[PDB]
This record gives sequence, structure tokens and C-alpha cells, in this order.
Amino acid sequence: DSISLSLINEGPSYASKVSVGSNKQQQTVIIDTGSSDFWVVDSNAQCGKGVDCKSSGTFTPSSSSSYKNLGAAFTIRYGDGSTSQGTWGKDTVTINGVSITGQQIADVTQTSVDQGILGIGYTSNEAVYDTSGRQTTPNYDNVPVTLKKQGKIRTNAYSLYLNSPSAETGTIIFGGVDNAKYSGKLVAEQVTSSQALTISLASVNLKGSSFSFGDGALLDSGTTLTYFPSDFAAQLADKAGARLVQVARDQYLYFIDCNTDTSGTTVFNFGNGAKITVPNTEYVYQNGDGTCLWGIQPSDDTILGDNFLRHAYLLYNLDANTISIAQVKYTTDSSISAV
Amino acid sequence: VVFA
Repeated sequence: DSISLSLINEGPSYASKVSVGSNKQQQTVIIDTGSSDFWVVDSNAQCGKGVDCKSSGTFTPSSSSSYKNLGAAFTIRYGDGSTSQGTWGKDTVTINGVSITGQQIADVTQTSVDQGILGIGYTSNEAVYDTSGRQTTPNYDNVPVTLKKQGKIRTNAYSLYLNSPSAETGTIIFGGVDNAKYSGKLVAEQVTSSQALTISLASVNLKGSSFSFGDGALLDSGTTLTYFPSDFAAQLADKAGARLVQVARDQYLYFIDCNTDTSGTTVFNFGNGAKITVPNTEYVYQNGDGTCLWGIQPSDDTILGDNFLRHAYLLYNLDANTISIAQVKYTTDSSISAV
Repeated sequence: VVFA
């Protein structure tokens, strides 16, 4: 069976409404293929300095009759350095009316993130370790696994439709696919890590020139922009006219002139002949002050974030270890089938 | 942002 869930385009992130507890407390949480844990902002949390973290729903464990404490510490650090911490528990999770019982989640009492995060990646990427390198609580069934085990979906799989850059909403379908929302055929690509939702990216064609890559790229709904290894990003920046700026002690970001020509397209070539094309508007990110970030940035990690993913329809299949991709077709027409 |  399938569960369609609306994605709110928040700007940097895409979020959905998900209820927790016996009393179905609504949380608005980021849908994140790049992490694997579902955590919620406790109503008694302390937000980090400068962070409005209690405006997107909060969770009061003491008002849920079904909340169970697991007696284990939770800590996570994300790629941008933000963190959350709390403790592990289990409770009922409800997604567009469909409830799963005894779902392990983290009750977060301190965070520098604006809202909770629903991590839907592989169980092997759960944040269950401490800074010593020891595992402090075991790996567990995260939301997609539990949806399968409780009979709500047939297969641990979900389709991602972020929709166009201007769209207010997109859709994630757990256990289904909307065959109206792409052109060509969905091409299954093998996932290249047992822990991360990466597929092999063969090359990037930018301003008409090919740049060979040949390494995995994380298809991360929870990243705003696109990240490449420093050397490769610098080659692309030399072609694009982007400028590397030291913005803090150990952070560097590419900027680009806000009036840059964005008439062209950037092409991403994957396995089995698959290609995704991205309009170049996606690489000029307005800062609102007459400066613009480039949509590609340096990192040790390769990540194709939302500025890529808006242009693909993706069927992530965590049971098969494939991600099937096709050029998106923006349409309200819908032809949904279970997977 | 960059989500782990």
C-alpha cells in the first residue's frame, strides 16, 4: 500500500506534518534522506543561541500515555555542524492518518536546528554512537522499516517529488510511485554504500564541457545545495566564474555574480545511461543583499541536495538497494501505484 | 543546511 505525504517547501528544507504520542501531537519536521533518526523538539527544550526551535511543533512526552523511555542518550551532529541531543524513547507515530506503534524516536532537549528531523535513510546510518567511537544503544527499526513491518507499505521504498523551485509543496510517497511526474523511464541505479544513499555520478557537463567524476553522490533531501570535493568543485568554479570566499575561520563558500547568465543547463550523468538536467537558475542563490551564493560548494563529501533533486523524480528502494531516477515532469496529474 |  502507499502513503502520500505533503512536503512544505520551507526554502532551505522540505518538511512534513507528523504526529507523535497517544494524543497525536503534530510536529512539522524536515524530511531527510541523509539521516536515519526521527527526533522531535521537546516542549521544554532549550534552543541554541539565535535559533527559533519551538515554532514548528513540540512534543510533551508526559502527556502521551504510550511514551516509553529507553534509558539511553541521544546525540547527533549534522554535516553543517548543527547538533541535537536528548534521550531515546518509543511512541506512536502517525503519518497522514496511518499510525505505527512503538516507533523509536529521540526526545530532544537541546538543539541548534530550527525544527525536528525525520531521518528516513538506512538503519546503518543511525546516530547511535558517542565521541569515544562506542555504540551506546543498538541500531533499530527506523520509520520506513516500521511502516513495512507493521503492514503499512509492502517494501521499504519511497518516491521523492520536491517539485519546482517556485512550488509551495511537493510530495513524498512511502511505498508508492507517481508515474505521471517524470519523462522517460525510471532507471534503477545501484546504491554504492551500505550506509549512505549514494549512487555513482560519472560526470558533470557544465557550460557545455564535460568534467569526469566517477564517485558516489549522496542524494540528500536534507541538503539545500550541491557539494563536491574541493579539487573538483574548483575545476567547476573556474568554468562557471564562481569565487571562493573565506566566510569564517574554517569555512569557505563559493559566491557568484547575481547577474550571471543562467540560461544554460548543468547535466549530471549516472549509470545505465541515465541523465538529469538542472536549469542554471539553481546555481545562483540570492542572499537578499546584492550578493549570491553559487549552488555548488566544497566539501570532502559529495552531496546532490535540493537544487539537484528538484529536477529528478526518485524512487528510493532501501530493500533492493537501488535508487531509480528520471527527469522530473512538473504536473498535478497523478498516476499512483504501490511498490 | 546539510543534514549525517
